[PDB]
Parts: sequence; C-alpha cells; structure tokens
Amino acid sequence: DDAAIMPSIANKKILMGFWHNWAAGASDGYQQGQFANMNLTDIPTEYNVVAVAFMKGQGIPTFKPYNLSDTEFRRQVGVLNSQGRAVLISLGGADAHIELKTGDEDKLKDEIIRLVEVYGFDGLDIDLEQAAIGAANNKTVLPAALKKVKDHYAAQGKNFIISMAPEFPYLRTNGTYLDYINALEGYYDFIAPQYYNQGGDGIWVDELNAWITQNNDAMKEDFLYYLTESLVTGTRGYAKIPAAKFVIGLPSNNDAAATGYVVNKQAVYNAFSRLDAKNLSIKGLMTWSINWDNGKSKAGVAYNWEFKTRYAPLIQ
Ligand SMILES: [Ca+2]
Repeated sequence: DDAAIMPSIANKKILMGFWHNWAAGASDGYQQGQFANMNLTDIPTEYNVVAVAFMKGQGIPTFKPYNLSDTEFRRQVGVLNSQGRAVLISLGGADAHIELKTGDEDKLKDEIIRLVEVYGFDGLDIDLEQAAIGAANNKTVLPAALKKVKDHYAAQGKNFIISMAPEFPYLRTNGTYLDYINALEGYYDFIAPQYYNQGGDGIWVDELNAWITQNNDAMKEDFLYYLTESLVTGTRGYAKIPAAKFVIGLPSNNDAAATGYVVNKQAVYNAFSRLDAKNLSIKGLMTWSINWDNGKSKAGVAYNWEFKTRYAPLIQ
C-alpha cells in the first residue's frame, strides 16, 4: 500500500509547493493570468513536499478532492510517496470558516487521521487566514489535536509532518501567532513564512543603514537575507525560529502574489550562501504555487515551471 508510507524529509533540503484543490477560472492571477489544473502525478519530481490546499469548513474542517474519486486521489498520493515525496493537507486558506470549539480536540484528531487513512496524507500544514489565527478556540484546539495525531503515528513508526505557512508579519515579537509555534515546540518539522503579499512591510537593517520593504526589487537579495537572519536569530523585532527548521516562502511568479516575486534568481542563491557562511543554513524553499508555476500570463506566455527550474538545483 504505497499511500500508507509517510516519507521522511529528514537529512535533506526541501522544495515545497502548494497544489490547488479547485478549478482555474479565466483570470485568477494578480496580473489576470490563469493557473494550470493538474493531477498530483503531473507535478515535477523536484517538488518533494506538496501541500494540498485546503482542508476547511465550520464545525470540524474537512477535505474532499474536487475532481478525483477518493480511490484515484489516494493512488496518486501513493505514486508520489513511492518516489519519496511527502503530500501534506493544508488547513486554512481564504474563507475557510475555521472556528474550532474547546472540547473538539479528539473529533479534530479523528478527522485528521481519517484523511490520512483515506487519502494517504503525510502530515498537515497550518495556513490560517488572518481572521482565523485568533478565532474561537483555534489557538488551543488545533495544537492539542495535532500533538495527539503526531503521537499516534510516532507509535506506529511514522513521522506525521507538521508545518506552518504564516504571513511574515505574524512573527514579530509579541505576535498572537507565536502561541502556535510555542504550543508546537518539538512537534513542528518546519515553518515556511510567506515573504509575499505584504509589500509595504519591511525591516530596518543597521548593517546597510537601509529600510528594506518586501516589494523592493533593487534590494531583494538583502531583504531575503536579512529578514531570514532576523527570524532565525530573533533580532530586528522578530521572534526566533531555528534555522534548521526554517523555509523561505516565495511566489512562483507575479500572477501568484501581488508582491514578493523574486525577479533575479541570484538573490535567492546568494541569500542561501550567505546564511550558509554564518552557520544559519535553512531547510529549503516553499512556493505558492505549483499550479501557478505551470500557469500562463494574461498575454498567454507559459510560466513553464520557472520556479522549479530556477531553484531545484539549489535545493538538491
Ligand atoms: Ca502517505
């Protein structure tokens, strides 16, 4: 039963991407482009962590493939798992109506385990929208349910992966989101903050006497390096996340996010080598999204896996 395997992502860097569980409209992109619809088995093998978007819903959130039978979806997850590639279910996204109630910890654990058994998922990504981070009892019920799920699979010899994809400004000192990170200390495998869609947010870098915003293309390398350094050291107004458990999240192209797209690939290569030189090597890259990475612009130009082609060599 290949889908039953939970691939290990230890001892290597990852190239993680999100896969959309809904059909493309005519112009969903931030520049009116269109994303590609595809099977999981159409995803380039270089994407070794695929996060399925999204588990959502009032009461106990859930997930069902929008266009594949459960059997066929599990078969495809099994193909990826046979290749050593992990497939996570991502809880959240826009308009998810996630409002967990105290007392629903075991019901949420049971539904996560059901999704693993039905679809072959290897873990869960937390991608809550801003309205959900402090909603209802999400703060306590979600970490409690996940610890139970992790413990359940660890008893079977399996590592159920837990990841989080916070907007980067969620991670400043005294941030309400830090409660999730602290509650899951020793349970989460990595945190992949979104270095996009917050164009006006920035950091003051004394080393350059410069204010660098997330929408500054001229200084993109320094934005990637210094926001990462701040996050993995707990400086410049940010709380600390261990570098070995840290992943930089980027838009695959300008249709995938309003701002944040890295125009010059060398900015990423250099940010990584600079972190490596300071013994701050990180876990890899995440992108929104795989469907966008093979989509097309408004003018019909194919993105043709630009993100995967630019950065897979860095990861492997
Ligand atoms: Ca699996």
